[PDB]
Amino acid sequence: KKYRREAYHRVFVNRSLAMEKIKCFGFNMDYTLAVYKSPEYESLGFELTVERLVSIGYPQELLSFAYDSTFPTRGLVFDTLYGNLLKVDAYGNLLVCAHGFNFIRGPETREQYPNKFIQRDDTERFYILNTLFNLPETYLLACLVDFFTNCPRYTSCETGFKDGDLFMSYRSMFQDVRDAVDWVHYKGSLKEKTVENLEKYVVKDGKLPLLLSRMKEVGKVFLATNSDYKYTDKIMTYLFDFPHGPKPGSSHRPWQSYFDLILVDARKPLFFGEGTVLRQVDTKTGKLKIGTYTGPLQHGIVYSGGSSDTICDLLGAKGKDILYIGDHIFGDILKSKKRQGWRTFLVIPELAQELHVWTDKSSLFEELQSLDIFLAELYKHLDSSSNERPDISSIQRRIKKVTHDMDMCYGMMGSLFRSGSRQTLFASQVMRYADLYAASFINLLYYPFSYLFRAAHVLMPHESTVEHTMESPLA
Amino acid sequence: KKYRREAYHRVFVNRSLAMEKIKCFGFNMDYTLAVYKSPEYESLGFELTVERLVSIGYPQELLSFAYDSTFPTRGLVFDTLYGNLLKVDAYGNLLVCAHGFNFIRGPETREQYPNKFIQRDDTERFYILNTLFNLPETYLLACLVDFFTNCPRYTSCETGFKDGDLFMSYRSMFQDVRDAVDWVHYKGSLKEKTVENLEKYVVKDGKLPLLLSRMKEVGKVFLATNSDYKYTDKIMTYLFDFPHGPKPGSSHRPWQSYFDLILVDARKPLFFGEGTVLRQVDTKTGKLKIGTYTGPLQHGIVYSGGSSDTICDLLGAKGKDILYIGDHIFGDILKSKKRQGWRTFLVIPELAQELHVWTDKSSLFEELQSLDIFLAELYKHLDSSSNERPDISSIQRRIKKVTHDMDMCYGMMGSLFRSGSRQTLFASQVMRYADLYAASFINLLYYPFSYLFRAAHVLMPHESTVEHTPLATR
Amino acid sequence: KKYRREAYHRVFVNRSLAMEKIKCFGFNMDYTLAVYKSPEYESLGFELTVERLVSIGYPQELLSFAYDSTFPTRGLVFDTLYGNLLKVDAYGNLLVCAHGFNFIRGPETREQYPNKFIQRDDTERFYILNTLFNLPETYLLACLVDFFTNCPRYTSCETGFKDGDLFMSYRSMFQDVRDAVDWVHYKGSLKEKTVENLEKYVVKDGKLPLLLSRMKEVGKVFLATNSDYKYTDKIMTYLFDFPHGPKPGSSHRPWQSYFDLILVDARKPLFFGEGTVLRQVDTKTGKLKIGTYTGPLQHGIVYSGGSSDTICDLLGAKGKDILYIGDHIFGDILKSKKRQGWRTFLVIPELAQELHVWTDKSSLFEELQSLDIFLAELYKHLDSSSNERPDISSIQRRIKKVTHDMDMCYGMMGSLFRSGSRQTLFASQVMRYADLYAASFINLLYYPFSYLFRAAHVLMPHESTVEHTMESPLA
Amino acid sequence: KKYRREAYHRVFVNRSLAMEKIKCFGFNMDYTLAVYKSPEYESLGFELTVERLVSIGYPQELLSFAYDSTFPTRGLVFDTLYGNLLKVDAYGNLLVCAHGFNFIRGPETREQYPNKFIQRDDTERFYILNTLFNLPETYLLACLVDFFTNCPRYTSCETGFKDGDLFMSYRSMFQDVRDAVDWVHYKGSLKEKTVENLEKYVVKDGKLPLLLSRMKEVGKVFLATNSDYKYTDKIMTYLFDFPHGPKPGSSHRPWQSYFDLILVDARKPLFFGEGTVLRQVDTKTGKLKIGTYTGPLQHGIVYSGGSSDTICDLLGAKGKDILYIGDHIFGDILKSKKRQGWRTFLVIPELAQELHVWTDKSSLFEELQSLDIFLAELYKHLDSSSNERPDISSIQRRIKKVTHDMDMCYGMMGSLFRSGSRQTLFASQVMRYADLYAASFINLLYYPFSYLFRAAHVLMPHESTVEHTPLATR
Ligand SMILES: [Mg+2]
Ligand SMILES: [Mg+2]
Ligand SMILES: [Mg+2]
Ligand SMILES: [Mg+2]
Repeated sequence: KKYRREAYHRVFVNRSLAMEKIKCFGFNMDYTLAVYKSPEYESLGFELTVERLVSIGYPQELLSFAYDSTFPTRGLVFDTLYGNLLKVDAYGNLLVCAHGFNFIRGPETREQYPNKFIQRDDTERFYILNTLFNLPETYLLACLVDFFTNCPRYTSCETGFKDGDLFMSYRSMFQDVRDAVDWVHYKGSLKEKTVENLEKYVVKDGKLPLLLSRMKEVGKVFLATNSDYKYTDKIMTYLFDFPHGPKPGSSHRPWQSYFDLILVDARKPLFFGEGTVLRQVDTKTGKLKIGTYTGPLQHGIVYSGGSSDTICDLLGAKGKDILYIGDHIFGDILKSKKRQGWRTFLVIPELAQELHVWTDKSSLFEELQSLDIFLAELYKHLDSSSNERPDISSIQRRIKKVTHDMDMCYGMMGSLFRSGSRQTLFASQVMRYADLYAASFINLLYYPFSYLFRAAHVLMPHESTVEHTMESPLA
Repeated sequence: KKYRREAYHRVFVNRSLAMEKIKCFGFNMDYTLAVYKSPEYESLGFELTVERLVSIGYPQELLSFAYDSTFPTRGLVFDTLYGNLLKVDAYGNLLVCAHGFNFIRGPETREQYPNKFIQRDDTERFYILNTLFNLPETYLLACLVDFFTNCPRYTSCETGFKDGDLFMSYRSMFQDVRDAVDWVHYKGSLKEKTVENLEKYVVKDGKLPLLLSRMKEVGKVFLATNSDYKYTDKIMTYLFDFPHGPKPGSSHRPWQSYFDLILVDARKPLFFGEGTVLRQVDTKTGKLKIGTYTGPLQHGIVYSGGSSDTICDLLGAKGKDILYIGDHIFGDILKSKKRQGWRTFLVIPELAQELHVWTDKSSLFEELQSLDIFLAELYKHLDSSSNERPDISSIQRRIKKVTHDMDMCYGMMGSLFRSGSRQTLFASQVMRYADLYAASFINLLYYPFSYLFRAAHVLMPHESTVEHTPLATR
Repeated sequence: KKYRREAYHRVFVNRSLAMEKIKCFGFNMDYTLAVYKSPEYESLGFELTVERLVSIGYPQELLSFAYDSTFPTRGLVFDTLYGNLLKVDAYGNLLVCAHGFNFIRGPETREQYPNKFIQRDDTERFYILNTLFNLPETYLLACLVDFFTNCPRYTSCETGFKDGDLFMSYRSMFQDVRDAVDWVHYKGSLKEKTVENLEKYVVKDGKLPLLLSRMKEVGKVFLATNSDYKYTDKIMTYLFDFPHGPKPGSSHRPWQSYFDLILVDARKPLFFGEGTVLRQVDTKTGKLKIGTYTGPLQHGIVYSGGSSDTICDLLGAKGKDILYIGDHIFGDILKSKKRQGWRTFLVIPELAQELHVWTDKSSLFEELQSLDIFLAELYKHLDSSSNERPDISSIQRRIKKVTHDMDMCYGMMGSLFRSGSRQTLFASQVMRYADLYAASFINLLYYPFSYLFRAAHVLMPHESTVEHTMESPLA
Repeated sequence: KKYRREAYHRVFVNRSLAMEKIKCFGFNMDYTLAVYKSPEYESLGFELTVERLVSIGYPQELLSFAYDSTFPTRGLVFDTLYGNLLKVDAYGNLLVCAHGFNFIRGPETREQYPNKFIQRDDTERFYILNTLFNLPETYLLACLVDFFTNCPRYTSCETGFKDGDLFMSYRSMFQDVRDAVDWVHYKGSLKEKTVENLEKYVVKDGKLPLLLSRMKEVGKVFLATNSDYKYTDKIMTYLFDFPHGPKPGSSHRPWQSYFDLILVDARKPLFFGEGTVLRQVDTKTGKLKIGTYTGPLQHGIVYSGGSSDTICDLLGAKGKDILYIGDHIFGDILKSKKRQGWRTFLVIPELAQELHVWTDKSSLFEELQSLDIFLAELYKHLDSSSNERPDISSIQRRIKKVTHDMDMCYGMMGSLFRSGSRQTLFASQVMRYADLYAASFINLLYYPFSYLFRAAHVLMPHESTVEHTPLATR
């Protein structure tokens, strides 16, 4: 039995990585350093989207919607043609299909998805609700479908609803939701009401300055956020407001002092390709300077826009010397660039409450391995030369009821990573994108900066189920 | 603790499937029912390929190439620009790079692959050697690159070789190979020289009729082959040449009696699309009837062309009622069609010899496992508080040396499924396409037709490494 | 001698077009139906951009800039690396190169453009000021380069200016201008001050309702603008405010009655590809309805967003039955679409004042054809067997001075279509994009709707200079 | 009213150029100094190409193809997907579409080209037959398409032809043609069979030495050829075989005496890039010296490889001081390099025979011109006020019939420069690349080296159709 950190502190390794060769730690801000509290933050976002939808003309019944965190799972696929929330596997196959709040079973899925299959490439048809900000709109969409479906004033249709002489399609409707969320995030009052009560909305943890401290003793540390500087200063100042610096008794110091480079208005994902013009920010006003200091790496400066390359020049680093910590899954379309890629630490908040299910619901996992063992015993001496057709309909039904019992410990749309046997599309892009992942980057605090992160083998069927311990010539 | 059949007998399960709901069993012919022997069939293909390249104008020194089955591994990617054979992962990442027979260590790869990544979505540059018929040209490609790179009279360049004034691009060369193979399969003598010594080139097992007789007992059985009839009828005849039928003591019967439906000239994968026009075959002349028997089905008939939907109408079955046994992996583009798709049994010959390494080298698997444990012990009481660098350099080189030895027990280009901690593009295409897999379809013989095939869970780093026993919690 | 309409009324034909086969006339609004008066509109745009640049920190001397229409020619290329306005030919060759207000001659161009050549594909380096709205920023850029170049406070550099410890590059500076223009057009007060005094800014012509009238007697007529509906209603109402309808004595009627389809918020050029969702507009509020009427072509409706295809369905038309009148040159990247392309009428306002030069400055054209004739006479009997090297330096100098005398009748950056011998890049895309062109679409008023628009041959050197009236076997 | 030389003697001017500033004259060899005779050299190439395709495996009926110089026109685009030869305009637009020898009228083109447009920026689909060496395969391509489409034993498809079971894509076929040509030029017998009857295949004119002797008098003259030396030295020798030197009565002298610099094996267009390594050639053995004479220049030397910049250093001249005479059009990608580029003289053989139509068919040009006038008269007093449809249908069909007759005076695929009111992709590539053009470089003989070459204005619809005599004015 090999030693492993306690489960809640671990950094999970998809591809091996020698920490010693890391010269730079980069940081996302939103949902990486600034972990927005849950359900509270989603409920805020949700409410501001409903109100904005009502002001543009939506029916007042929407004001009755209250966000329910137990419904959405991140990563779902909205089908703007059929108004369905879909949980797909890595290869496009349906796992969960719910219309509004109505969960469709296998046989009925074949009416609209005759081969239980969607074409995820059809960017026109489907929208992947991949991001922690997409959480409220995921519930909102089910709500609106559930509402209009059950409200007498409207007639339900394959692709939407009839409202007298009018027709709101699930696709027209989805765009309203999408635009409203954009409006809430940009011209709206989300960042306003967030800053006006940070205790309510943003987690504060005092190990965060400690961790960034030791990072800077052994490497360079930078920040590259998409939010403007006025919003960053407010959120970063609160994350560092303690009556002491990194360790207690020591003097507090500004948050800018924990970074060798600070960049705002990055404009990710375009940041990683050509970029934008590299600007510098007057920190007094939070407004761009007209000129821009170009030269060596001196501090006090806050850069705006730019590109991933620009960061690499200023820090004096090759790509693979940069570990980049964040909450987003940047597509494999930037990996193509002949530039050296950044290493990756992906933050997946869900991980915490799912590692809980995994350790506290062990009774259900055991009941599954029992029926599985028992089922293999009923066939132990059966082959193609066997008449016998055992009765396994009730034990097949029990396996059906216990995985669903297990599926529901995660939420109404199940685990983020799997549904029963199959891995979800989301876990597929986690494995493709992320060298390292965990629930918070703060888990880096429990590993020496000399650590060797040796990845685990993702075993194939013939690899997990046969141990290392005359043949037909067809083999 | 649970029961599993002998490792070499097992059908391995990717997605679950209940056999009692299987009503039709369909069969590929080449490399499925007719397992071609190895290395002999590769060598014959390789030698007819080289003859053809020499017939076209290539230097005589090629006649001295002989196949070496220990080099090639299925699934490699030839970079026509820089003339390399690559082993890529599922997401485009270089695992192994060899120019000719010269293996390129990580640092060097950064010259041509600065980011150790290829856009496998670039068919004008890369050609994925996916098929069992691609092993010879995988090696032939490496032979030629090594030859033209070490032959005194040719000069090496980034993208090909100078023959004096004249310049041959690895891409131009690859087309010559790629067409020479096409020629050997389609216009040359391969199919001909195979029939004339079938006992050298084709495996024969009496378990095959036995297994197909028990299928016809509980369902309909069909054959959907890309080969023509003159060839199919020769190869199948041999496969059924025993002085007895299915069980021993029993009168032998014709191979055609084992299939409720026989279709040749399928033009798969166009078969699964619009297809071609359904044609009936004159069993005698080995050629086409002017008409076709549409409507109902009756035995004695041999179809040509058609589509996968034609088979579903004639067999009277829905898509998921069909289990299709074969050796090719048809991409995800044929699933999209609003038809109900077939359940799949993929045949992976390599599996037999790869299941030997996994069991007969349990000494390297256990050495690596001990090295990992010892590594965990050296960092047990370390965190970001401590700033000590334990010396892992000895441990590390030993790891890299044992996994390369484990890698070489598979062959010169590693295991068909993985290279180290990383899965190949092949393995990922296998788990995308295949419901069930095994070294031969014959393994179905060891299972009842009432069997419940329950998928193996493909665990994640945070599921395989943790027991069931506020910046994160939000 | 063939008959031709008087020069100011003509529609110029690049590719032949049978008007009889046109079932639909489509319309741009901004700078097509709403011709913004010049210099007045450019001066407005220019002033609002300067003020916005000053509020973000530009030096107050800018408030002294006054727009001068005699400087810019549409279609120039800004080089964000060297801060130069460039007038290029179809193939990338320099014609005019001015830095600020300083016009560089041949030999000095080879310092920065050693082969008198730019790579127009380098979208990062160069910006093509192709559009009638880009006019103010074209002068503004020369101004800012001229300013900072000559102001003691700044030091001039190859790629910008030093301002103490700072460095404003011509590329950083260009982005400020570009963003400011965007700001003026969108969140700014351009559309506000335009609507608040339409007599000042938008031409009113009473033949415009007459022309749209006869169009609708013989075909369907539609409008597809990028401006929102509140702005369209204001501009279209003024264009149609006369105390009478199409012909005088007749009753005035609304502008919406001149159209079979009205579409706003098109989002060209994306309009011509996949598009956006097709919405419908509540004309009372100028705000989108929640649902959208789908069905046959009934009137009173005003559609929003959509796609070129959507228009084709509703009008019942194939692509080549649609003549589309506008002021923009849509790239050849939408021509690719397997969709049938629209026919094109390109509006080029400049055409009016340039056809003026062509007819009023005939004395200069004649002086050129004289020196040209005279020059060919000095060589009449000269061949490779000739010692004689005539003296043509003063007549070469006169040709240099008269084309420049001619070049300047167009403006400080010369004609829009040519500079001396060479055609400009702009005329190249005019010929590629436009089936028909003229100074206003209103010239359609002088052609019957049965007219055959037979295009003119663009003659090659060996075609214009040899008439229809023993050889070396090398030919 | 102004003076112009005889139409067949003229250098035509695209951009202006003053000859007295020309210090170096450079020469291409094949199709420039060595004008290959027509149709004979096309036929020889065509026949060796077909022999090679039959040697490889193509049906014997090909041996009955014979070249027809009246079909092909340079600049056509072969669509490998649908097997068509296309004549496109400058912006990608179909002017003429022929499948085999079947010409496709507008309406039919809309099946395969719904928008009568091709993305010529798609080299995997289209191949632009730009060069004088491409005429044979232009016709060969059409021959094969027509053959396989009308041969009883082959079946036609959208994208190729079935040979029974086996399927050949027009794209696969095109590679066979394209390489068979490559073979004939590079490994076969073309260069060989040309030397053995030079008086059949290569034009000879005594004006050539005369013209090159007057260049060496007022500037430096060099030769930069892609051919090797054994070939260049054979072809040039013949070009200078007269019982006298430049003027008559004067001692003949060697061809090498006419060039201050001779460079073979140029590998143009890589020549204009980084290039290859500069090599000296042993004049005797026809092979390479182990060294190279770097530094200064002296006569007697023959260079190999190098780059365009090497020539500028050795000749001691800047780019715009060089006028480069040749028959190829090197794309806009070589101009971008921050070097000073060469002034260009493009040689367009076709020009001679096309300047005959323009002058000897002045009857159709005048009929069309009258039809246009009459058309203008029928709409003179019409505006959008009048709603009368005059009958133009008679006039219109006559126009379409006379321009097709004017089109056919050029050949079966129209004029090399235009089709009707529209310029070809060829013409636009000519006015992009070429400073001066003419049917042969020989025409320079008819001009002083002090001459001012003044560009012809390429007028626009609003410049050619209007004399110098408020919705628009803003
Ligand atoms: Mg984020
Ligand atoms: Mg097969
Ligand atoms: Mg406009
Ligand atoms: Mg040549």
